[PDB]
Amino acid sequence: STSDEEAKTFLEKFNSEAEELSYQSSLASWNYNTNITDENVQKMNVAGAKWSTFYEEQSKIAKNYQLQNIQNDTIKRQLQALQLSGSSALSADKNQRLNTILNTMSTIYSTGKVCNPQECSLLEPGLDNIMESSKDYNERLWAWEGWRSEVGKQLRPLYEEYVVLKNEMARANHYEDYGDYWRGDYEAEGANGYNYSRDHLIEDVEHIFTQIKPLYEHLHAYVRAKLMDNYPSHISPTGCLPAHLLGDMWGRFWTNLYPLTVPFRQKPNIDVTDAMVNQTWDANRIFKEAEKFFVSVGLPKMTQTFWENSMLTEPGDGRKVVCHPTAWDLGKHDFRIKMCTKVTMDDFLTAHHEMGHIQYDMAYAMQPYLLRNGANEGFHEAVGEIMSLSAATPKHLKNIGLLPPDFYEDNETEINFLLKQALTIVGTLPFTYMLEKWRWMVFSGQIPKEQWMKKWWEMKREIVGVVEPVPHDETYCDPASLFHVANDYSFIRYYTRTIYQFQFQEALCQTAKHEGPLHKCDISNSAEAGQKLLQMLSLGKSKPWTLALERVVGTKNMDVRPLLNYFEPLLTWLKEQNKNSFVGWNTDWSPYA
Amino acid sequence: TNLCPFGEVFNATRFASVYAWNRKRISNCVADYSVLYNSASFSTFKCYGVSPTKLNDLCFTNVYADSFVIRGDEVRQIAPGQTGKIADYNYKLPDDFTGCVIAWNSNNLDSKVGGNYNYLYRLFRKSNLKPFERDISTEIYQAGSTPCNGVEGFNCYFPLQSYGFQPTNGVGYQPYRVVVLSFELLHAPATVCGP
Ligand SMILES: *[C@@H]1O[C@H](CO)[C@@H](O)[C@H](O)[C@H]1NC(C)=O
Ligand SMILES: *[C@@H]1O[C@H](CO)[C@@H](O)[C@H](O)[C@H]1NC(C)=O
Ligand SMILES: [Zn+2]
Repeated sequence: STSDEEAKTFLEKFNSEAEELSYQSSLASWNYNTNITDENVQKMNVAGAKWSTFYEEQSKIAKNYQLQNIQNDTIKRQLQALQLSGSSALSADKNQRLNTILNTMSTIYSTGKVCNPQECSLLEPGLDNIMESSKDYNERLWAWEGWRSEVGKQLRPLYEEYVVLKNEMARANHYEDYGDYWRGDYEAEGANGYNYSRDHLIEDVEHIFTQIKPLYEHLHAYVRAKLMDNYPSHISPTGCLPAHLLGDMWGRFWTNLYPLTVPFRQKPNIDVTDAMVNQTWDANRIFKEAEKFFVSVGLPKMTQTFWENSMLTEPGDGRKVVCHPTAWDLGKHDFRIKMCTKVTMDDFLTAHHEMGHIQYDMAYAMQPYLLRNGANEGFHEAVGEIMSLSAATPKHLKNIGLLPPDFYEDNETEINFLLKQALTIVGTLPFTYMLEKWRWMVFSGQIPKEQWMKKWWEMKREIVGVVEPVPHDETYCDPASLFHVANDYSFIRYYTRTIYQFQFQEALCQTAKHEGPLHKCDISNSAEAGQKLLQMLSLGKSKPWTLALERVVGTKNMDVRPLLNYFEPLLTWLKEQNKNSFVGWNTDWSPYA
Repeated sequence: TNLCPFGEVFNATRFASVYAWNRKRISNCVADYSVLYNSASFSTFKCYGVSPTKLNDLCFTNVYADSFVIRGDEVRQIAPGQTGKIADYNYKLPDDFTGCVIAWNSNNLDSKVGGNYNYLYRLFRKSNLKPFERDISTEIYQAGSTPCNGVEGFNCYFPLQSYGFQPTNGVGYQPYRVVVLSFELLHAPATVCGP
């Protein structure tokens, strides 16, 4: 009875029971998300509870198979994921306190209101609508400081205790702290030179930031000059951007600054929604077009049970539904897409995005249950986003008859498009890096409690080039005012998945022998590109993510140079546009100073 | 003109579990095999040793009808020279098999909302089955070195596992009803001709 065979026998018993309990949990959850009734909440809770109860019990049996003694790395990975106790390593009382803490912060976030000089706005949609659309300095300031002084202040004492119990949980799971526990998602232990330590993620993420800083500084300088036009009495040409003028409640994306920053305001964006309606497209036509695109690159078509079981429109009966687009991998070769699709270019691109998740789910469906996931937390969205990249290009829209055969995209709308992309993609990278770096150092104890707000805004000025419009002491908890922080979600997933998606695109575009700028690339009708991609998709998480990445792009390394190549036409445009502007920022200046 | 009772095997309300597969001996009757091999209701009709069109022009001593239920991706295991959980531990065909293997999707009968769990299969066994061997024991499987003493526990497993058949499953996980027909030829009466 060798160690490999005992644990494989255990995994065989686990897999045969997990597939049923996980399916019943997914099916009940599906029946709620597509039929919102009080009856189906309880079924979803009971089905979810018996699946959670089962996994907890199997996780404790699984810990008796020491990883060191297993020769089989495929077996070793399965036991590893199953052995990860998480919050179950805490005492039952301490896990219940943390659950109460996490449920109170989440409740405070979604019920928080801000009352002006009785009528109060929630975040959704009141305070949001102001932060994404208002061009008035003082109205955005009232919403920005109001959200952080009413909601964030409530979260300050709860988040302090949230850190204690999370670090205690991670220490019980034999990690440095909660931050080092999160970085374990990128830990590869495999063959020679595919190794990836949790501490190496810190150096990669920091190194990638230094390579990005020049492009970000030029986008930052261009946005600063354009904001100086609209807020002439509040903006400094060499200072950080006021945190409340960035296009949303936190400045995560700069997308909503496009009306203030569009390089050529008379050039409209290419919107093919009218062409879709003019041709009597409906939601079945949309997902049929998405299916043909994946078949064009050599990926399989949808199963018949996909078309029967999916919810591709908002139901025409009276049942209430969650309309947020999701791709469901329920198990047992049951793949579905839940989507309240409308006949628009936006939902046309979303259909390719969600079906990209489906292709990924179908590819690794023959893997053992515990290995059916992305290589790491950033692979699934990276794969889904490159499909909408190809489908959104005018070349592809012309080839499916949605753009006129005459159509020629001029340079101005090409620059308009790249600028719009950079507000979302490039603008969010320093924000994402600095946020998770602050959480990593708060969990590690490098940032003491009495300097949380001091360090948060010292790193905002330093890394993001963003300054607070109002001085905040330690009664505030400003990061907690973001959904992902208040709801206990790791954030570096948005950093890495952005790096991955442009490595994938550049690799697949070279395989398709595309010629021209990378942003005009359409991988349609290239079977070798989809075949190259599938060699990674079918791996699941059965191999080190570095090896899975190398099977597509040829490199074991998370590389940002592909993203820089994608935005090189814009960087060339920005350096000329910023010729009379200051590139960089000083961390000293404050709008309140 | 005693007709062979194939409707009893093919149209039975219930089907047996694969680990306890059923066997019906067909003898002393006339079989019209064209009734079966000319039917489009069978997704699998694979013969070994014999040719379908020649079955009516043939005689055998006995004919055995084995029947059970497995999921779709396991029908390929019901064939000579296959490996897998079903072929090794539940139902094994000999390499020199003489007969036909018939299967058809039964999602409409054997699947149920919430899940049908009557059909079972043998998950563990110390050794492979010899051809046409039937194992219906329920002894606790000892996966380690400490004896189980008939107690489920660490490295000690109950050897049978249930299928879960929901009607929304993919085709590979849907239930399929299988009928294996064995044609035996001894130096003997040869009572089943069947024009
Ligand atoms: C929605 O759920 C109710 C029970 O909560 C059920 O009776 C009804 O049939 C469901 N409707 C649909 C269209 O599935
Ligand atoms: C690991 O186990 C699986 C299943 O037993 C097998 O397919 C694979 O070849 C094994 N790998 C090694 C290196 O033993
Ligand atoms: Zn997605």
